[PDB]
Amino acid sequence: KRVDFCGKGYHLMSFPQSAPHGVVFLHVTYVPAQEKNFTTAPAICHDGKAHFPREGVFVSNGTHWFVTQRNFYEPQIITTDNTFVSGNCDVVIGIVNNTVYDPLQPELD
Amino acid sequence: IAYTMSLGAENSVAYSNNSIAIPTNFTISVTTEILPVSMTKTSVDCTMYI
Amino acid sequence: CGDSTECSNLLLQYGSFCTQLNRALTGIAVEQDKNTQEVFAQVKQIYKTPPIKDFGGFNFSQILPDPSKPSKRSFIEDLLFNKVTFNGLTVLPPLLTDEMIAQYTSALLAGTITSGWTFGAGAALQIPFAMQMAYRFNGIGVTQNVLYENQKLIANQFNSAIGKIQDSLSSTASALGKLQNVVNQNAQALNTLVKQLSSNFGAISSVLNDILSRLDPPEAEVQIDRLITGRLQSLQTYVTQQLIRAAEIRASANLAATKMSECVLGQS
Amino acid sequence: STASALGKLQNVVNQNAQALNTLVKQLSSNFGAISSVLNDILSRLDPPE
Ligand SMILES: *[C@@H]1O[C@H](CO)[C@@H](O[C@@H]2O[C@H](CO)[C@@H](O)[C@H](O)[C@H]2NC(C)=O)[C@H](O)[C@H]1NC(C)=O
Ligand SMILES: *[C@@H]1O[C@H](CO)[C@@H](O[C@@H]2O[C@H](CO)[C@@H](O)[C@H](O)[C@H]2NC(C)=O)[C@H](O)[C@H]1NC(C)=O
Ligand SMILES: *[C@@H]1O[C@H](CO)[C@@H](O[C@@H]2O[C@H](CO)[C@@H](O)[C@H](O)[C@H]2NC(C)=O)[C@H](O)[C@H]1NC(C)=O
Ligand SMILES: *[C@@H]1O[C@H](CO)[C@@H](O[C@@H]2O[C@H](CO)[C@@H](O)[C@H](O)[C@H]2NC(C)=O)[C@H](O)[C@H]1NC(C)=O
Ligand SMILES: *[C@@H]1O[C@H](CO)[C@@H](O[C@@H]2O[C@H](CO)[C@@H](O)[C@H](O)[C@H]2NC(C)=O)[C@H](O)[C@H]1NC(C)=O
Ligand SMILES: *[C@@H]1O[C@H](CO)[C@@H](O[C@@H]2O[C@H](CO)[C@@H](O)[C@H](O)[C@H]2NC(C)=O)[C@H](O)[C@H]1NC(C)=O
Repeated sequence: KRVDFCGKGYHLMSFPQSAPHGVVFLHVTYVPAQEKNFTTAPAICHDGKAHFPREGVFVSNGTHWFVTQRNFYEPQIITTDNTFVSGNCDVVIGIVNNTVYDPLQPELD
Repeated sequence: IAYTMSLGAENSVAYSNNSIAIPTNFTISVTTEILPVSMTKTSVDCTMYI
Repeated sequence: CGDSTECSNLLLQYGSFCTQLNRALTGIAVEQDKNTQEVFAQVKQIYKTPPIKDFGGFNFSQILPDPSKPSKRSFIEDLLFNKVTFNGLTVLPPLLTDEMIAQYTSALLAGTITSGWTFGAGAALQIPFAMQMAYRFNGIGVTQNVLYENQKLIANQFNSAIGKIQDSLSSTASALGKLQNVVNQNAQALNTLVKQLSSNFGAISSVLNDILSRLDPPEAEVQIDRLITGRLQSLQTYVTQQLIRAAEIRASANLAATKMSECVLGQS
Repeated sequence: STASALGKLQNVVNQNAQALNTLVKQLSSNFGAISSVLNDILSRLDPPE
């Protein structure tokens, strides 16, 4: 996990090879590419409560909001399962309005 | 030709307080590293050399 | 020899001796250049900070380079620079001038402010600073809620700390002990080597020309030989000391490079 | 295809070989004496000189 120790990027594994008076390592590393701009926001206000992502980050493609993992674009609908609540939307700098869908209420019908 | 060494390229990453960039694809790269571990064992005798 | 034909002719019989010394010293110089280039050159590009700076309340004016000053250095760099102060010996300039080193440092700092640790692996990816700090708290085991609720207090503490460190560095002396120590050691070694040039080593005089124009050759040559062996011994001693000190410096430089690669381009 | 990718190992070998070469070459210096061969000195002169 120590950055740039063996490899250049995110380390996956390595292979050793002999050499007349030494050793040769082959490092296999993971390197991301094909970026894309997005608009973000630290937290989501809803019903007067603030929601934060359990693991991921909020993004918007222009009209809707999703949560993604930080290393690979894969949007998902914001739900009360991948977010947690603490406080009220009054002291965070940058919070934006939206609605958080939850499964139990539509299930109950 | 003698010139002034160039440190590298030039860019200015677009910073703004509500904009991020997220990768959408990946690559796997294999690199090599080389390290010496030993040298030849030699031996010298005084009275023969001198 | 000090420009004496007789000395050169006498010295010719000692075989290839100073080629060894020159090879060793060239190796030392190459090692120094490699050390600097390895420690600092670790980015493929040269980033630049945006003209408008609103990093969620943090303030890096003390550290960012100042275009007003001719050297494009910063406040702390200026403080550090200001605080710290022949017979064939030659000093060669380093390959990298100070401006390029300052430019590397500025590029590294701009990259780590704007992109976080992403630029260490691939292309730099922008990210608002507050969210980067939230990531970094989440790293050490504290929920990101805390930073978003105490951003103002955290920024104030950071600014106060940076001001305090600036003042402490400006006022308190004897903080840069190691660098001054290295400089003093090198200067003292050169000084004693050049001082050693004024000893008889059991000869009738310490100046070559007088020995030449006092005696006949068959008697002067003995004194010449004594001078030769004494000076050669002193030169060997100097070279060996330089080799030891260079090895130690290389170890220190390797440690510095590792620290900079691990504690700057990523959280540790 | 590309060569010169193993500079470190070759550097080590070259340094060792060159050190041995200069050491063995040093055996041919008069060092201020009258000859660089011991057997010649033994054959020509007498011990007291
Ligand atoms: C942002 O993403 C949303 C979610 O996919 C997009 O909304 C969909 O757009 C497609 C385009 O044909 C429609 O077929 C879907 O019906 C839309 N979803 C819903 C729930 O109606 C939206 O268009 C995207 N916006 C941009 C600018 O890319
Ligand atoms: C991010 O930066 C933008 C512009 O640098 C800030 O936008 C300003 O927000 C205030 C507060 O509502 C407005 O009064 C200003 O008019 C806005 N500027 C402009 C040019 O319209 C924004 O506040 C910053 N912080 C965020 C978005 O969290
Ligand atoms: C998010 O929605 C809430 C309510 O739906 C908005 O709160 C209102 O803001 C206006 C403008 O300041 C006030 O006049 C109302 O009294 C507020 N209502 C309540 C219930 O607090 C809030 O402004 C919205 N967020 C944004 C960024 O506009
Ligand atoms: C993301 O948005 C920016 C701004 O809308 C796009 O424009 C780039 O902005 C930077 C800094 O202002 C310039 O250095 C680039 O030259 C701009 N791009 C072009 C094509 O001129 C940017 O292209 C968008 N995409 C990415 C991946 O950053
Ligand atoms: C990620 O990148 C790889 C290559 O870097 C893409 O794979 C190529 O895809 C194109 C179009 O489908 C093919 O013509 C090439 O032959 C593929 N290359 C290889 C080596 O297989 C891949 O498509 C990219 N990811 C996505 C989601 O498009
Ligand atoms: C960041 O901190 C510096 C402190 O060095 C601020 O610069 C000072 O600003 C005050 C207010 O105008 C001046 O009275 C001082 O003379 C400034 N000091 C120096 C050394 O120039 C700077 O303003 C802060 N950043 C921001 C954005 O306010």
